[PDB]
Amino acid sequence: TEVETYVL
Amino acid sequence: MIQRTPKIQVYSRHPAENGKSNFLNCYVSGFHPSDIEVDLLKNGERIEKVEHSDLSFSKDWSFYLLYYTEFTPTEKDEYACRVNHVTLSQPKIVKWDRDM
Amino acid sequence: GSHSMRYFHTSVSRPGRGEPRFISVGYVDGTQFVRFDSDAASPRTEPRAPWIEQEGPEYWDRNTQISKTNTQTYRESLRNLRGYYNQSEAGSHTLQRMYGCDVGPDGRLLRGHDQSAYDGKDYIALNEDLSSWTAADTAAQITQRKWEAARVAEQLRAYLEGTCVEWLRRHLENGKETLQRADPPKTHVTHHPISDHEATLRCWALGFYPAEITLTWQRDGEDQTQDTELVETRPAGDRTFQKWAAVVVPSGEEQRYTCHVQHEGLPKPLTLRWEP
Ligand SMILES: [Mg+2]
Ligand SMILES: [Mg+2]
Ligand SMILES: [Mg+2]
Ligand SMILES: [Mg+2]
Repeated sequence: TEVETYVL
Repeated sequence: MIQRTPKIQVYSRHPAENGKSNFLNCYVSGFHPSDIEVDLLKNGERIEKVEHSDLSFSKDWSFYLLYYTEFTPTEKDEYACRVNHVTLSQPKIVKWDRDM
Repeated sequence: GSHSMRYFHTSVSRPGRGEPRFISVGYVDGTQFVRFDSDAASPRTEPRAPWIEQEGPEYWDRNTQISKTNTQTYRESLRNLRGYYNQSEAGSHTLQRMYGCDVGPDGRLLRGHDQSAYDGKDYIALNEDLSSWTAADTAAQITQRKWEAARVAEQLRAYLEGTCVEWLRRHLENGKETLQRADPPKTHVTHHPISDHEATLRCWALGFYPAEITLTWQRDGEDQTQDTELVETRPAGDRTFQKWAAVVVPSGEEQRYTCHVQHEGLPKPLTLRWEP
């Protein structure tokens, strides 16, 4: 499963 | 902006045998940005309904795509790939040569 | 041997043409197994290899939700980046991210990855310690400060060492017949006269998987790196890869040249010559 990424 | 022009290879999936159905591939890689136009040509005319792979990229962040379709090599027919990209002033045509 | 799971994310703004497209593709080694595209008529994480199809609805639903959230996050990131670089609203820009994990032959974590690029240039990366960042410039230092404040590295380390490795091991078992099968190259040398004085010898490697391969020419036992034309390894479209290496040789000297091939699927490395 993928990860939720974080805003730059 | 710094941009990167595509490398182009045109080739068959299986070894070419005249009159035997095969797949014609045009692999474009090394380019940035990601927008790119690729046509496969048979005797200079665009082949319809060519499929392509999902956009991805290499470790250096440059993009790659594979465009492909069924084809049957013959002595009489010529195949090619035609690519356009922001880095190119005119479309670039690479002919299929079974020795490469 | 060793294996990797990697996700490749591309987001591309297009002012005047709607919101930035986001595409995610997932791979185990050289095999793509999922895609998600915000430009699809019905965006959804979709299977791209047969062995992932057995995953149940929870996997498809959870990955689609993550990807839909990621679409929004990347669009916010692209707005922020245009500001960090003082750029116009007129231009198109690209944000890419790659992340995932590598395991060794026994399934143990070798290392994790999470790194981003803006307009094709490295922007910020998680260091191999999974605990600190390397920012490329003063814009990425803004992102680094934000991620330090929010303890993002700790969240990514937990994912990379936990979820990522567990899923890679699950995929490797479910796809063991393909993912854990190395297909050796089929190899041969062709000869192409150029003139009365010279000919090309081309050493071919066809049908191999995974794509890592060593293909070189030697003359009298010395590597010919500067004189070899080596094409990029290219996909055949049937999971396998192709590559060739060519050297221009003086007519009559063909037997001084040997092609050398190493690949995981071969019981022993190969030496080949032109066989007229
Ligand atoms: Mg152009
Ligand atoms: Mg846009
Ligand atoms: Mg931007
Ligand atoms: Mg980029």
